[PDB]
Amino acid sequence: MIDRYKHQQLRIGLVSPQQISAWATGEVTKPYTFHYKTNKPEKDGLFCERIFGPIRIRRYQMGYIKLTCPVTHVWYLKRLPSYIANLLDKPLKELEGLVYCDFSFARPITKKPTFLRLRGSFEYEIQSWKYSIPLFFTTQGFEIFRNREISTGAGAIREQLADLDLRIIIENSLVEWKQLGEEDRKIVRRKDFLVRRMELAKHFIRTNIEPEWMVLCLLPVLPPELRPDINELYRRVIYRNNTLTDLLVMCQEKLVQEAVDTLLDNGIRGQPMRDGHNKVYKSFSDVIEGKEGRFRETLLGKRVDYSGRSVIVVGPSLSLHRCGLPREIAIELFQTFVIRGLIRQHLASNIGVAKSQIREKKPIVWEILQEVMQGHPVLLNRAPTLHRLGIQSFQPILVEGRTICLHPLVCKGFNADFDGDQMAVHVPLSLEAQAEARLLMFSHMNLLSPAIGDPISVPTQDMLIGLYVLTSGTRRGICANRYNPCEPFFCNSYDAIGAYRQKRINLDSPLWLRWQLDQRVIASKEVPIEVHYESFGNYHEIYAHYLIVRSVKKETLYIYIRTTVGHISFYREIEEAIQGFSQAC
Amino acid sequence: DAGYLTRRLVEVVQHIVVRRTDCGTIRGISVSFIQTL
Amino acid sequence: ALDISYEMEAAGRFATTFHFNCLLSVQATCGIPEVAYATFENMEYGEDFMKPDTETYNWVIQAYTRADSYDRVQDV
DNA sequence: GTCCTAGGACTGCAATTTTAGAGAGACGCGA
DNA sequence: TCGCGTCTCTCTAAAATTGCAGTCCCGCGCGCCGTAGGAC
RNA sequence: CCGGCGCGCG
Ligand SMILES: [Mg+2]
Repeated sequence: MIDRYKHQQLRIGLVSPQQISAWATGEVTKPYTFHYKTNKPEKDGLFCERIFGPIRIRRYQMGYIKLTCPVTHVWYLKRLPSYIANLLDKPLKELEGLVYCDFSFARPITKKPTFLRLRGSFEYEIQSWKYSIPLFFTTQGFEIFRNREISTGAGAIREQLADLDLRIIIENSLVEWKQLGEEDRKIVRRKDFLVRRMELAKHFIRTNIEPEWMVLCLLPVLPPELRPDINELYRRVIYRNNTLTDLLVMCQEKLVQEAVDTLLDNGIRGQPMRDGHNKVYKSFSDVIEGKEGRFRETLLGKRVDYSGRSVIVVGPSLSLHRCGLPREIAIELFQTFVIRGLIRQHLASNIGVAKSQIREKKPIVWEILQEVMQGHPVLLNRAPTLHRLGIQSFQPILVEGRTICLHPLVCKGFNADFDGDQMAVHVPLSLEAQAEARLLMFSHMNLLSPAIGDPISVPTQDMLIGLYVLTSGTRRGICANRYNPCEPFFCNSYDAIGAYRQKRINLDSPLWLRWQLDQRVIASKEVPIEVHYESFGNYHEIYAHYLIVRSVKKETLYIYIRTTVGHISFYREIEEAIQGFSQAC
Repeated sequence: DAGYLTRRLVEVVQHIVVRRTDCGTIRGISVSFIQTL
Repeated sequence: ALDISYEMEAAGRFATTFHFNCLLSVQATCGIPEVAYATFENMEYGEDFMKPDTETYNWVIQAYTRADSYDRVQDV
């Protein structure tokens, strides 16, 4: 056997600004959402028709926001451990101060020559750098070479990431790790940082990801039909970015960065920024994560069509493979099949006429519904599905009322009782689903529980009491006779049950039954109480529950079983069930 | 608590499916009760 | 070749190490080690006549060492 | 009246917050 | 004329708390209340 | 056809 190979994959990856532009190409420039008067999409706004599409494509077409200054991605700076800090090999405090405070970084780039002895992150502004150097070097040329020795904000971070030599990083980390090893709490943590840094730098070499994509130059904009809260955060980015380009000052640069962080991930900077109602905003991370997020609520579980619900009532006359469906639920679930049945036999001119006929509850609609429900299974399901037997397949039949009729023997698997429980019904539409439901999910091939293998559809409660009373034998000993004793004989079980029907004997009155089969009565392994041996050869062996007549002359052997009508009835019920099933096939 | 426990229990082994007739292993756990065997 | 092998197995003649090696000779140059590894997994946990030989191991190793991206030293 | 209008509970874990261990440059006293 | 514990920091190895991050059954039904603020 | 609050059923 050669396996039917299927090679399908999906891969996430950090995106590039060029790919963001390719997504948009289409830039959102104005923070206006909708017209206050005409209720029309404002041009170049968050809902622009030119950018996103005419008012299907509005669910998929993306836009972008051209940020004047680069802003770091909050996931890769503020989340612990910081990826940017590890790759740049600097403490998180100094990086956060460079991004959030008025700090300037000395020597941000290396692949271009410099002429200054400025190293580290000088918190205070350099007094000479304020006037002396710019006034001697004028303005145009100074600004031309400005962003090569001193810079600040996320731009410095992006410059540091862009010119990083990953192979040099790996080699330096390895040599430092060896030095540390050749020499005890953070003597190990520094090693663990070193191991984490080379593994982080190694992954960038083999992939197409660039470490500078960790700082955003463009901001993709969600399609409008997916945001008919998120819109408010998008306006702020445009609100503070468009202010920044008007200036072209450091404070507004930080405001744009905070707007993006709040849009991307709130509740990560300690105090999460709230709205005017003192309520925390919801970011993309919030809507994709959590139990109520996209992954665990929209993708792992879905609401479906062709489904119904009603209260469960017991039907003891149902078969093990059948269920009762309310007429309204059935006509709703099988509506398309009823329409096809109406049109097929020329009783409906078109689909609209058939739907109108169904809406009027015509008496011929129910004939077609009954016809099309034959052979089409349904799936029942109780609410707390704890194992796979919590959903099973049955053959629906039309029952009067508004309740779902359920077999009593399948309640244990559903963990259902008839005190207010409800169930959902589903209709398999395609032929493959119908075959799956018929051949895998019906109750008659699911008699055993998968946990350990015990039967699941075993009689319980009322049936158990009935069987116990039926098979509870005779009163014996002092409970049968007032005094120390110092019963009818039936040819066959039918005679005994007939006598019981005519009230000649009780359910637990003792009787002797002629046995014409082998000895197959479960009884204690005991010798006869009494053997009555006759001088003619015949002897009678009297046991606790049967009498056996034997002879030395012949090979005859007669057996009489002392029992009640209840034991006979149980045995006949099982025997007749087997014989009837055999004959019917 | 059981609902949280069940979700973590199913999650850790959700990918386990009978995919081969015989892996070809020779190792065998040694046993020296009836319902287990 | 894959279509003919599928048809041959449908006709009642199961694939052996020879046919699997023939198939692997082309998968090893596709640049995706997972195809060759899927074929190798099919061979390794199958019947006696499908078991890998030196040529099969060579094909899978060549597929892994000449991969387009990611590291494969652990796999090799 | 209003029309635009801008504070559990448990676990995990890196991050301080020391505690400590050694330790040395300049030294006031001293041999 | 230097030599001696040593004054005054001094810089980092090694635990010791400590402040977040993460999570904490499933499936149904019904009702109410939002959408605010200010110079006219 | 959007979310919060309250009350319930299994
Ligand atoms: Mg109940």
